[PDB]
Amino acid sequence: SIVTKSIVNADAEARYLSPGELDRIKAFVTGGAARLRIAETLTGSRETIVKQAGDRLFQKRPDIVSPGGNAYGEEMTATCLRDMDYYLRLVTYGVVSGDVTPIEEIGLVGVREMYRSLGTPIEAVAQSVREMKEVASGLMSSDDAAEASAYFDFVIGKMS
Amino acid sequence: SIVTKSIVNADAEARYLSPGELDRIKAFVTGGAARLRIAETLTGSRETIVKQAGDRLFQKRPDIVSPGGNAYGEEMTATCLRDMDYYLRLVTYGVVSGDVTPIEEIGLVGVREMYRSLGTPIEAVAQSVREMKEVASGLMSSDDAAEASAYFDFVIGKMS
Amino acid sequence: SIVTKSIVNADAEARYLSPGELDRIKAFVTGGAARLRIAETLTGSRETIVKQAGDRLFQKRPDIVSPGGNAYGEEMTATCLRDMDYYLRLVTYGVVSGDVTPIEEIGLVGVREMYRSLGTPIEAVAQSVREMKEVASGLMSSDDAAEASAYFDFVIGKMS
Amino acid sequence: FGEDTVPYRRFPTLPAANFPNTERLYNKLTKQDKELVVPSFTPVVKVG
Amino acid sequence: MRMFRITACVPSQTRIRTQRELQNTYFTKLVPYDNWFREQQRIMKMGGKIVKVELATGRPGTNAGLA
Amino acid sequence: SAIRTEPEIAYRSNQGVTRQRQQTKVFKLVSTYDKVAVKNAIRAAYRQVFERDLEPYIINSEFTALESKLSNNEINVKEFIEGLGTSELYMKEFYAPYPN
Amino acid sequence: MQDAITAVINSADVQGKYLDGAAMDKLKSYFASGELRVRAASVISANAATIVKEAVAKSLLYSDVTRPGGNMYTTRRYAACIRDLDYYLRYATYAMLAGDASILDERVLNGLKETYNSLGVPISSTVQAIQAIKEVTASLVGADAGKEMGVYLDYICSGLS
Amino acid sequence: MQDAITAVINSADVQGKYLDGAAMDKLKSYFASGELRVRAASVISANAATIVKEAVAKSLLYSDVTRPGGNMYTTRRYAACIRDLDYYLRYATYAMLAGDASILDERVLNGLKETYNSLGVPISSTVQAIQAIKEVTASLVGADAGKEMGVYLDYICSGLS
Amino acid sequence: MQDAITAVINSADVQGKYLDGAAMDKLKSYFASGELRVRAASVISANAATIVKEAVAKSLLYSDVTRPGGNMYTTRRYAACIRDLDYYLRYATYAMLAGDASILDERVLNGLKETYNSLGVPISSTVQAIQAIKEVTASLVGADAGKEMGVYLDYICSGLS
Amino acid sequence: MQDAITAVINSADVQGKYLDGAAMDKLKSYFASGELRVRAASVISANAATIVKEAVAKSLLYSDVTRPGGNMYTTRRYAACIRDLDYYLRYATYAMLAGDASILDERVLNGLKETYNSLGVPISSTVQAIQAIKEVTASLVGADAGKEMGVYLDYICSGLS
Amino acid sequence: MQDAITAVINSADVQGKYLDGAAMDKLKSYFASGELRVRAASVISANAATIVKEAVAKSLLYSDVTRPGGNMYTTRRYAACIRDLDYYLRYATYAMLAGDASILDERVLNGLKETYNSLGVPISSTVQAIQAIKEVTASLVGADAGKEMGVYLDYICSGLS
Ligand SMILES: *[C@@H](C)[C@H]1/C(=C/c2[nH]c(/C=C3N=C(/C=C4\NC(=O)C(CC)=C4C)C(C)=C\3CCC(=O)O)c(CCC(=O)O)c2C)NC(=O)[C@@H]1C
Ligand SMILES: *[C@@H](C)[C@H]1/C(=C/c2[nH]c(/C=C3N=C(/C=C4\NC(=O)C(CC)=C4C)C(C)=C\3CCC(=O)O)c(CCC(=O)O)c2C)NC(=O)[C@@H]1C
Ligand SMILES: *[C@H](C)[C@H]1/C(=C/c2[nH]c(/C=C3N=C(/C=C4\NC(=O)C(CC)=C4C)C(C)=C\3CCC(=O)O)c(CCC(=O)O)c2C)NC(=O)[C@@H]1C
Ligand SMILES: *[C@H](C)[C@H]1/C(=C/c2[nH]c(/C=C3N=C(/C=C4\NC(=O)C(CC)=C4C)C(C)=C\3CCC(=O)O)c(CCC(=O)O)c2C)NC(=O)[C@@H]1C
Ligand SMILES: *[C@H](C)[C@H]1/C(=C/c2[nH]c(/C=C3N=C(/C=C4\NC(=O)C(CC)=C4C)C(C)=C\3CCC(=O)O)c(CCC(=O)O)c2C)NC(=O)[C@@H]1C
Ligand SMILES: *[C@H](C)[C@H]1/C(=C/c2[nH]c(/C=C3N=C(/C=C4\NC(=O)C(CC)=C4C)C(C)=C\3CCC(=O)O)c(CCC(=O)O)c2C)NC(=O)[C@@H]1C
Ligand SMILES: *[C@H](C)[C@H]1/C(=C/c2[nH]c(/C=C3N=C(/C=C4\NC(=O)C(CC)=C4C)C(C)=C\3CCC(=O)O)c(CCC(=O)O)c2C)NC(=O)[C@@H]1C
Ligand SMILES: *[C@H](C)[C@H]1/C(=C/c2[nH]c(/C=C3N=C(/C=C4\NC(=O)C(CC)=C4C)C(C)=C\3CCC(=O)O)c(CCC(=O)O)c2C)NC(=O)[C@@H]1C
Ligand SMILES: *[C@H](C)[C@H]1/C(=C/c2[nH]c(/C=C3N=C(/C=C4\NC(=O)C(CC)=C4C)C(C)=C\3CCC(=O)O)c(CCC(=O)O)c2C)NC(=O)[C@@H]1C
Ligand SMILES: *[C@H](C)[C@H]1/C(=C/c2[nH]c(/C=C3N=C(/C=C4\NC(=O)C(CC)=C4C)C(C)=C\3CCC(=O)O)c(CCC(=O)O)c2C)NC(=O)[C@@H]1C
Repeated sequence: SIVTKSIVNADAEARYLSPGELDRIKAFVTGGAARLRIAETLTGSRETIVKQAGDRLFQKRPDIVSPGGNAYGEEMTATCLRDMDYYLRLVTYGVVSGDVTPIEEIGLVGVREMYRSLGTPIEAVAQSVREMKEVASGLMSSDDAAEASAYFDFVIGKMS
Repeated sequence: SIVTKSIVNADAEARYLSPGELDRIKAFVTGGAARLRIAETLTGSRETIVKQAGDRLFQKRPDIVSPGGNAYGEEMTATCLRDMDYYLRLVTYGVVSGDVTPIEEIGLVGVREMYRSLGTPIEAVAQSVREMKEVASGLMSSDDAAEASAYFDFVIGKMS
Repeated sequence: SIVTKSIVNADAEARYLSPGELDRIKAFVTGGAARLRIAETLTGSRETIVKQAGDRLFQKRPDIVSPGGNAYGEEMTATCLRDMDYYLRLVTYGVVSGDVTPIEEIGLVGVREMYRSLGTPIEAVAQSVREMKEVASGLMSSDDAAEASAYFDFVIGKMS
Repeated sequence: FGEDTVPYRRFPTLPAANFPNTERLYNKLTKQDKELVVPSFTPVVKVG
Repeated sequence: MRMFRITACVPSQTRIRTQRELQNTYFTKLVPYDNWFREQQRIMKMGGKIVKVELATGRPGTNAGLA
Repeated sequence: SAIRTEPEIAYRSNQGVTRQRQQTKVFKLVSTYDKVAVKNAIRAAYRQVFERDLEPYIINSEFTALESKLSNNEINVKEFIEGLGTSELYMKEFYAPYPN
Repeated sequence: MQDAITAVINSADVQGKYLDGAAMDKLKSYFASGELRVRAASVISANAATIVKEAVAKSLLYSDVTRPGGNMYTTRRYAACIRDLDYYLRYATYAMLAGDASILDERVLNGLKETYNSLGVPISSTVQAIQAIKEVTASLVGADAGKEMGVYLDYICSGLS
Repeated sequence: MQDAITAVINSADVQGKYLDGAAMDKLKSYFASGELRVRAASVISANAATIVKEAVAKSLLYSDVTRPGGNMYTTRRYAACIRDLDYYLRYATYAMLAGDASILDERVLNGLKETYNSLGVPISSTVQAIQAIKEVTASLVGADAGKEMGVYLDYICSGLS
Repeated sequence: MQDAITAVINSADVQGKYLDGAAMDKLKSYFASGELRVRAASVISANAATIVKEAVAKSLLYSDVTRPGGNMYTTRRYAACIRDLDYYLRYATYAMLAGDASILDERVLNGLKETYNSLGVPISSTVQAIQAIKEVTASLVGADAGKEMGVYLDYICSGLS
Repeated sequence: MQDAITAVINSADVQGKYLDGAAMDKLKSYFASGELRVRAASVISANAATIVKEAVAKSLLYSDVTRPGGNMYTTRRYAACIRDLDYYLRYATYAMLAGDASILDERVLNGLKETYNSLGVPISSTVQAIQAIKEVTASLVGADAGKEMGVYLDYICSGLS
Repeated sequence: MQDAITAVINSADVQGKYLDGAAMDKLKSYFASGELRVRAASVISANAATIVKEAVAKSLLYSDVTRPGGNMYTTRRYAACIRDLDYYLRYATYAMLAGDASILDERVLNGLKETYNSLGVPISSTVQAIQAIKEVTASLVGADAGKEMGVYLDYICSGLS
């Protein structure tokens, strides 16, 4: 939440919210309608969004399912897709909340540790998230496309 | 070098390189003939060892040489052979020196950053170094095999 | 012990022990046989060492056992011999451990303060340890003489 | 610690109760509990 | 943030430290502006001689935009 | 005196101040030439300041600039410690979730 | 800590689901609160010292609390009380602008009763101080904003007691 | 903290007696086991990450702990659990190399149960993960070194339970 | 901390009155005692080391505590006892010179019980050493200065108990 | 820091090629010198303080440096000289054992000249003390090891100059 | 409470398994020690009053505790010490007979520390009395059988520490 983000930033200096923080809270509370609207528009296409993104990524980097690969097996393909689904839920959470704090607290912090422990390629998972973002931008409205692509972009850059 | 490591430790403790380290330096300098001989052995058989190591690594992880993977192209495979050559030369340096300081100062510090910037599966690189260690152990005789294996699995653990 | 010191250093660095430290532990284990022999020799010659050490010390410094001295009475002389026995036991501990750590941790931290509180001549105690070293070197082999004299000199320097 | 030493856990003798307070602080792992080991020192004499 | 870089020689006036000490006896550090006054007070009270100081980062007399 | 049974022996082996007072290391960045020593000191500083290794608590290391400055010797270990203290992670971990 | 928005987010996430209709209506309610909360926060930031000043002048000021024997005696203890009021007001503003008391009970109630008891603090006098804070804030923020601010301050008082 | 040699020395010191035959025999036993312990420690240092990875995969994946609701959910909690297992492995290796469990007792066990109860993490799941690490380590190191590591790991589990 | 004079000051100021005849009488009594207090403090400072040495000789030496395994074993610990007895004597001198034993329970007894319990210090042995110091200092300084010093040292002992 | 071994390895690595006949020759030459190096280092470690003793006695004692007005006046400055000579002897021993005078550059000469100029240390007297140390060490450890230590001591004195 | 047999049974029952060879071996060891335990228990029961008599005589009599104002003054309090020492001896005999020192924890050490701290009972003096009891009972029942009694009295002393 941008609310809690600015609250923590102000408390760091032990003072009330600045005019900039209060103005951004104004904008977020006003645009919460469009934010929740993009929330439904992305939460309704979850199956198709993940299916298209994973399918595209599979020929983007065939090594993921190639023999001796990270997700060569059917089970590991499904597991990679399930990670795609988790990250899409996290981006939905972040877009609704107006801040990347849910993303950070759920599925970004220590993720490099996660994927070095499991051997999965961080660049490949970033490309998967990019495919998710591309399909979402295609299947949603233009302004909503940019709004959701902001948080898709954040997660892609941070994880990658 | 073992002498350099002992000097660093003695300086850190403000000491005079106690007999517990002086005798170790004496033993190393006396037995240096075997270390040198292992050095020429590895230098002579570097090409073959690298070749079977690459063969075993590709057998275990064919995806890396696949077009999706990093090693595909007949020049990425050449670059893997080149990196294995560097690592073998570094291990020879470490064996002749007596400690892992040249190893870590040449090719272990920031290796994760390098392989992330190159997209390389560092765990696959560790597997390749394991194959190199097994080939070298087969090529050399027992105690020499363990002496080289100390540096080999040190590099393996650091890479992992 | 070298084992405990290496473990402490490795834990402070939050890492596993390096090959150099492991080789040091191997050398320590190998020398454990000779160290045990020296410790057994001292323990067997325990009462002898204290007896001739005390006699020679009193010959060199008769005032300490003279009337008005810290060790005039028979009980006071027995207390000196008790302290000498303490330090010989500590030296045997150090010889077994391969390091001066047990000696310093048991009877070398605040030794100056303790003997100043007791009114004991610290230089006289140093001379006592020197006499003990002479007795042990006399009744011990040449190389083992130097090995134990290292710890004896450590205690003497700590006294001074 | 000076200008070159990384700070390390200390074992001070003084002042009073500083050793027990540091002991209670350092004998517990991170996030072990939310209680306050030393919320404040109850003064023996209250001014006014 | 308008940092300061200073070279100061701080002798030892109470203890004879037996390990290496140039790294804290003659050093050039980068000091933030806010902490520069406190750091200099501490150094002088510790007895060091401030050989040199210069505003490495920032611009002099900036009436605005100094962070 | 007495027999000193095993319970008393074990108890008296750890009697006064814990041995951790001496069984520790102090990281003094004597020289910045030793890059391995600099890295070790930096990691130890992270451990002391944050009580933990900061692998599972960071997206990526934000203290990379401080590490570079320390390795270049333009700031001292005290400055590195101050930078670690004045960090978003420190206020997240020990300042945000606790009273003053 | 958390607010209403993060509460709905993590309530969904713990079950590992997207935002259902209940979460949507909760978020809509919080957004509707919205500008009212931000305006109350802005006015409080305006007259930050004011509410504490007249709250003290109403409840604590000119009494045995500020007299000898009372905990407010001496300028040091007086300024400590003022600092405590400033803490309470900033946390109240934060909790108001967030929508949850997690910030308070993570930054206030943790050990606060025991520390005040160790200092021999008057819990009743403190509670009266927060009350006067509540009325002074209400008189400057309005009816509903003042009501929610008073609710948060009352939670603070309950935790303190 | 104390290895076998230091433990024997401290015990003899507390009795105020020299190193008798029993102490000498114990020290000789440790010296005999030294080469084994060194090789096992080297192997575990080489394969530390792989051991934890395999143990987690074969013990703590695709279950409720990994799923939301389980305490291993999210990258943060999963990394915390992985780091806990890495700590367990490294400290067990330290105890094996030193021939004594005092390091585990003073650096691991103390407050471990308290923190686990505070954070609600599954002690049973942690115990099972330690088990799996035990089998992986035994397989990598051998039989006798495997048992030496396993006794300390089971001691960790017993303390944590 | 509080002395004989600031004790009267705070006693008056809690009710906020001025210094009446009784306060002046108390201050004059303290000023009369000041000569004895200063002389005793100077003598005690001169003979501090010898006093603790004699008390240790007649209360702790040649016993189980000093024997191997005992808490007074391990010369670092003996020096720790020497320093602790020095601290007790010096702060007792502070309290005697002040006329009020508030520094004793502020800068001395604060946390002492838990400190000794954690470290396994023999509390009764420390108390006995304190009465040994009390007797030695009373003999050294006289009957009245010894009276006051014994009062404060026994206050410390009661705090330990 | 680099020894002869590290220098050879760096010379090979800059070209990025495996070790060759010249590298083996250099390594075996250093190995041959290692016996003398270790013996000289051990003897210097055994009697390091004595060497500083005769060096200071025959170089600076009973002179204007030690007299009032000289920088060796006062016990603090005398101990500073003793510790500095210990530094020089220890680092010369380090350089002799390593075979390369790089430890002197990066651990001794790094800012030593500027520090001496700022603090007023007399460089000429320091050089004379260094020469005295070299003479004593040569006479104490023989001819070949004497020259080996002397070359590094002359390196340090030249760097000071 | 618990004994050797109950300890083995609970050790088996915690994992729910039956009794394997190790458990039967431990039970056989306890049965072997049973004759010694019964011998020592009967002897201590016969000579219980005597043992406390000489323990008090050689540990507490003619001392500050017994002197007027001492905690062992006021004959009711002396009888209380006699009864408490008898309690310690009886429950130590219980622990020796059982082979497990859990009856001491759940029937002697339960609240005894708080009891003595609230009552002003010298803990170190009581520990010395228990040590004297240990010496007397060891001399009465021999070194081997006295070893167990010493172990359990030492457990009581450590718990009371
Ligand atoms: C003659 C050899 C020298 C000498 C010795 C001396 N010592 C004492 C008394 C004590 N010595 C100790 C020492 C130790 N306790 C420890 O725990 C350690 C090792 C960890 C040491 C070294 C202690 C504690 C005492 C006093 C308590 C006790 O004895 O139990 C005496 C008698 C002093 C007196 O007046 O009682 C003497 C004579 N004194 C000299 O002058 C010689 C140089
Ligand atoms: C001769 C008159 C009779 C006698 C007396 C006797 N008593 C003791 C020892 C002690 N007497 C006491 C008594 C008390 N302590 C108290 O607090 C009270 C309240 C007034 C009383 C009555 C104590 C505590 C002791 C022992 C401890 C100490 O003395 O400090 C003895 C000595 C016995 C011994 O073994 O020491 C004697 C001789 N004994 C007789 O046979 C006469 C009938
Ligand atoms: C797919 C785009 C990429 C990929 C994925 C992949 N992941 C795994 C296994 C796991 N991934 C996770 C990650 C999470 N679980 C969570 O609950 C969250 C927090 C919200 C995250 C980030 C975990 C925990 C696992 C293992 C346990 C589990 O599945 O719950 C695999 C298989 C690993 C295996 O060896 O079994 C794969 C393949 N792989 C790719 O190559 C893509 C780029
Ligand atoms: C091979 C099995 C694995 C792999 C390796 C790989 N590396 C590169 C490219 C480079 N490697 C380096 C640097 C080093 N390699 C070393 O061994 C060391 C010695 C210390 C160093 C410093 C560099 C700088 C490059 C690129 C530039 C250069 O080659 O000089 C490649 C090619 C990557 C590309 O796209 O060009 C490869 C394939 N990659 C895998 O996937 C395998 C697991
Ligand atoms: C002595 C024969 C000459 C002399 C010396 C002298 N030096 C100082 C003070 C310092 N000397 C150093 C030098 C070093 N410290 C190191 O760690 C090393 C490298 C490992 C070196 C070379 C330093 C740093 C100081 C200052 C800090 C300190 O002492 O810790 C003094 C004292 C100066 C003063 O008053 O502060 C003196 C006297 N002086 C002579 O006249 C001789 C020729
Ligand atoms: C000595 C006769 C008895 C005894 C004491 C003992 N104490 C310690 C260690 C400490 N003592 C203190 C106490 C204080 N510090 C203060 O500032 C105050 C105010 C006066 C007090 C009372 C502390 C804090 C410590 C620990 C810190 C430190 O020692 O620096 C020891 C040694 C502990 C160790 O392990 O070194 C001892 C021996 N023990 C006995 O057996 C005597 C009865
Ligand atoms: C890369 C394009 C070229 C290159 C780079 C290179 N740089 C260094 C070392 C340092 N670089 C810096 C610079 C910075 N540190 C910071 O924190 C920032 C501000 C945010 C900057 C600009 C510093 C301070 C160092 C030294 C300390 C450190 O490690 O950071 C090296 C290594 C030098 C060495 O010998 O260690 C290299 C290789 N090298 C090339 O060849 C490229 C042209
Ligand atoms: C008069 C010289 C100046 C002045 C005074 C003034 N003060 C107040 C109100 C208060 N003053 C205090 C101060 C103290 N109380 C203490 O206990 C202590 C130490 C013993 C101090 C310093 C307090 C607490 C109050 C509040 C009322 C009370 O005491 O209960 C006022 C009135 C403020 C109001 O709003 O009522 C005034 C006017 N004002 C000047 O301009 C003079 C320079
Ligand atoms: C004033 C509103 C009432 C009062 C209280 C009072 N408080 C103190 C001292 C302290 N108060 C706190 C409390 C907090 N600090 C925090 O950071 C937080 C949350 C942000 C809280 C709630 C603390 C820690 C102290 C002590 C440290 C300090 O001075 O900052 C005093 C003085 C006590 C003393 O012994 O001096 C008083 C009197 N008393 C009243 O009568 C008012 C109703
Ligand atoms: C993994 C097998 C299981 C698991 C682990 C888990 N632990 C935590 C948090 C903590 N664990 C510890 C324990 C230690 N830290 C140490 O340094 C040592 C010393 C040897 C121990 C024993 C601590 C102190 C914490 C809290 C601090 C921290 O940042 O880790 C978590 C996260 C809890 C949270 O709320 O963040 C997790 C997930 N969880 C499982 O479900 C596995 C069975």
